Amino acid sequence: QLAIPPRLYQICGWFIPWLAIASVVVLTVGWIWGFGFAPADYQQGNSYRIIYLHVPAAIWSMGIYASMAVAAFIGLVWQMKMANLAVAAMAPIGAVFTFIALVTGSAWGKPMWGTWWVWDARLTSELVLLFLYVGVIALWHAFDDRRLAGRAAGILVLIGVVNLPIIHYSVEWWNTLHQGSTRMQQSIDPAMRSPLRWSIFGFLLLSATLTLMRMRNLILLMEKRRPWVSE
Amino acid sequence: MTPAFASWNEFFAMGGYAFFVWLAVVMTVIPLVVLVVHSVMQHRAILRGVAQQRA
Amino acid sequence: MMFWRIFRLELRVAFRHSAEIANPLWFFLIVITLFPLSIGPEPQLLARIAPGIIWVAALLSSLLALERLFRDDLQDGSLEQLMLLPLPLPAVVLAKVMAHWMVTGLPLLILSPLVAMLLGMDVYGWQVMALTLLLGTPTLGFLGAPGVALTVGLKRGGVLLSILVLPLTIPLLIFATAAMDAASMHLPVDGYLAILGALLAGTATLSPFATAAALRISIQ
Amino acid sequence: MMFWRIFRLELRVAFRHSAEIANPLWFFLIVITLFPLSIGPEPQLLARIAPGIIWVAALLSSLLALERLFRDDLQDGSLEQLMLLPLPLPAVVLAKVMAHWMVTGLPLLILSPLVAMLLGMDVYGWQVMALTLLLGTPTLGFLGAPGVALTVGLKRGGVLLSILVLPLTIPLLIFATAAMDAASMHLPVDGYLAILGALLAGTATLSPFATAAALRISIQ
Amino acid sequence: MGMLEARELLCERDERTLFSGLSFTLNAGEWVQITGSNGAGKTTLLRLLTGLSRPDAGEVLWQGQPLHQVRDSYHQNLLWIGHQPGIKTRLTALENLHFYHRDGDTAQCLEALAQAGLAGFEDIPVNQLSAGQQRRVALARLWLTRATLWILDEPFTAIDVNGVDRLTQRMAQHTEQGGIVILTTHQPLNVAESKIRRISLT
Amino acid sequence: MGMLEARELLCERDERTLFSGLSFTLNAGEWVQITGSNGAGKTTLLRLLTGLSRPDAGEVLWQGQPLHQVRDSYHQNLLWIGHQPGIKTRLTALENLHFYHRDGDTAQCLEALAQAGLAGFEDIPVNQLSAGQQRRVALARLWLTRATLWILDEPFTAIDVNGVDRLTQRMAQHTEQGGIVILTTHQPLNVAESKIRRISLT
Repeated sequence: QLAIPPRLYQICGWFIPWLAIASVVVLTVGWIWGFGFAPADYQQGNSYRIIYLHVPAAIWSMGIYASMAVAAFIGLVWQMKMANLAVAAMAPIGAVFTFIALVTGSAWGKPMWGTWWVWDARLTSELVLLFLYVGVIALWHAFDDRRLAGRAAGILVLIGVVNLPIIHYSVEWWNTLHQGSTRMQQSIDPAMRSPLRWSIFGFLLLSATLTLMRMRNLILLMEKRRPWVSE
Repeated sequence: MTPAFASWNEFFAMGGYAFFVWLAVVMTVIPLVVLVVHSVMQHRAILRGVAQQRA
Repeated sequence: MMFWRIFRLELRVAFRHSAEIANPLWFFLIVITLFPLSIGPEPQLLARIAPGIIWVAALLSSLLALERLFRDDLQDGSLEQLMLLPLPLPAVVLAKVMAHWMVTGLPLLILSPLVAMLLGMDVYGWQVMALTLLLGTPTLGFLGAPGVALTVGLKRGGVLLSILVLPLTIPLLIFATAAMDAASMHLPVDGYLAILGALLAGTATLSPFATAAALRISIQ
Repeated sequence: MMFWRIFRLELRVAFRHSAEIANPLWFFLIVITLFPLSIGPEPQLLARIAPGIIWVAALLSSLLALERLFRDDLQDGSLEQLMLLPLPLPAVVLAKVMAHWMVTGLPLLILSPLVAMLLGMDVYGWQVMALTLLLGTPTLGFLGAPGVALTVGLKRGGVLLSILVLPLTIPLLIFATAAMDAASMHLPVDGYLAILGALLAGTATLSPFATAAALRISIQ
Repeated sequence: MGMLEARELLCERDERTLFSGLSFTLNAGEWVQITGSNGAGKTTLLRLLTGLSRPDAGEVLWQGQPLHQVRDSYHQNLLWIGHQPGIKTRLTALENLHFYHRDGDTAQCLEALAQAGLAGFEDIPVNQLSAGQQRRVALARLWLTRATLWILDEPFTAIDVNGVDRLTQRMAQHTEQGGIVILTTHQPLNVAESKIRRISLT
Repeated sequence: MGMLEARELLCERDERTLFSGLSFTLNAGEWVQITGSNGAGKTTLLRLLTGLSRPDAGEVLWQGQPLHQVRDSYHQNLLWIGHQPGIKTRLTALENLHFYHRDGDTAQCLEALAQAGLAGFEDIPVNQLSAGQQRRVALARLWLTRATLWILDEPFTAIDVNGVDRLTQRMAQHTEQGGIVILTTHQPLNVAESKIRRISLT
């Protein structure tokens, strides 16, 4: 069942088309059954719509990083070199998602805050997550010899998963210490959640496409000195 | 059959916060396009490097 | 091949590595003397800004000191611990990092009355930063140990270490600055110390294993 | 010959192959966000301390790159760049230090809009900020280059504490850090900026000869 | 039932296959030299054997168990000396050997250092000595330890001819009694070749 | 009248006088080797004749003029290769050659490097390359340069016998057109000693 040869490149080659042709048909519904079919709120007017471009960029902002631990847990105790490269494969995807989440938060703040940047927990947490992401990126693109950068990235991401809840849980309390209140109440509107679910599933489907496509790239970058690549 | 807006870009794309929403959507679409184009161009470049290595 | 033998050897070799073991202390001194003129002398303003600046200075001093934790022995003496010394490698990491705190954290702690007198904090203020530095700097050492264990392999850098370590130390900074801010109006502060002790125990319970694993990574 | 190809040499060393220039950028972001966490999200206080932090971070990154200017070259290539290249040795130095700014000044100028909004400065506090980090960062490299010579023999740290380069940088810092005070209280910098260009004119014509003499004596 | 073996060891540096399916068994009192032609440093195989580096394929078995299961009693029966001396070059020669000596110190270390040839160079910092005498400090550990399995990586690096016979007279007793010695040298052994087992990187 | 005429050179490195009163002149078409031991002023002598360092006493007189005075047309007709290759460790050979090549031809460098021996290694970074190949690329600037003054500091460091033969035969055609070359090597030259001048480092 699990005797993975260097067939993954051939394995995740039948998946990329079908996983990407469907990656837009579900996203073109989570963005068109929203952004023109979803009624807006009362306090923000026609601005309560960046949710689809921000919340999925924030839920999968950590959803990818939480999947990093599993990709590194299997690659450390079980000592599987291939799965370890997965940690190095979806890292840029997570970094881009975090940057998108920060940008959308800054854009959504402007109508109510009046300024671009105020330190908020739901936003500084994503900032520091970007910071761990860029740290991982710098670590992996530092070792000249492969099969070691992946292992170092795995141990680093394990430490990061260990310390992430502590950091976040200190963050919301630090926010409460100075400011002392909440900005937006946890209200989603009953006829506003299904478009959010569709957008979540669309972003998940696109993230899988990007990570598989980059996995196809990373296998060749480390197995370029074998007769297998004779094709 | 029926939209939440009323009309064309005089009603669409202008809800009083149009600049913020459109800046957000463009600054979300750009990084995804950059990611996909970088990945595919690197995929082609690896095969190009393998081919040029054959010398 | 004993735990205390390791500590004594590390201290003995630490003294002969002078002209760089006091460099973090000198950087601390120069930055803490630079900041009052960086922003200007205003009593209330300097009092408000001191708790943050002294901790960022301590963070930078620890970052500078951490570069020599495993750099010096890499080409000669980072070995002879893995193949020998039947004591587990996590114990070796514990010895090395606690000796590092002895040579770096303690000299940072000893001039705190001078810093307090220079910046005007009262005896209560002297007590508060003394206690937070006593319980803080070891956590800095344990958190930076995995980072240096990873980055010695690159052997050409140093900013790497900074990016690897600094975002991991955010809660310590938050809680320490909050504790000092609680000491300005002289309200009792004991709750912020319990959380600092808890994170000290947590980082002394798991980091040595992680740093031992990181050394196993870097050696290969 | 063709100082342009030498300049392209350092650019291809840094930009094309060793994608390291992003590293000090993310570190400077680390430093930028490190202070508000220690002080708080309290906005207007950050509107006054900001020049000090940004300038100390800039000088820190610059002094970090001063090591890569010379010391990474001394072991293998430092005499061929002097023995060959029949154009005068000062002109050879310019290109190299002209890379330094391209490694340290340009990224800061590019990201300045991002930093000026994180800390919370108004647009007028950025237009004047653009024309002080571009008029001051190269000058720092110009007066930091001559003292490098052989100040650190083989060790990474040591005399980079203050040696001689840093004391001459402080009279630069007294200007910039005091210029933005006029930005804080909203009056044109004018004269306080008019001398900064004179500082560049006085260090872009004499400092190269100082570098040439220092390296010539050092290799002797 | 014997000690350390090899199980289809294989390592790759991503450009060349140093060795494929190496397998060798060592019982007590055997003298071994790594003789395989240098494609890279032979040090890689020795490090895989000592356990610092994880083999790319296969595993190394000690006394019937791998090196990651038992990692405390095996290091007592181990002694690795590589190209790097492994001595802190800031202290005196006496201090460095004191750390690696279990008990009865200051009464056997100085005698071993003297017989090593550095007589009169005991109370002197290592950094002040010659490179040919710095390696002597590392080699002086041979007469103090009780390790049963010696792994020497390039032992005759800068040693003079007067010491090579003493070295290949103490290991000439160690391997006779119970020792397991693994050399890797380009100069030949003045001792008779009929006793050493040469194995090549295959 | 006459090229480099370093007169009464003096050096006092550390606590020893490496050489005293070395007043030797160099004529046209002169190919010479420096005879000495491992520890003498072999590297200092070359760095003193190139003007990189200054002698304790005496001076180096190029073309009848001090080296430090003109210092303009002497850089364009000199080729000095030291123990270190002088090549950036991250750039590949080919662009380093275009930099060192004084026309930026991008084509002549191809045959120059092919004659060196690295046929097919025009785009691999030098760090990824072997050690001896680094010195081979460094010394490969002999079929491109037309400088009639070559200072070769240990050219035959770790290169093969065939490489030695090709470099030596390439060295031969330089001596008669306008070439004047000085070597400092421990490997005896295979060519006849009749065309070799030898300077003893007294």
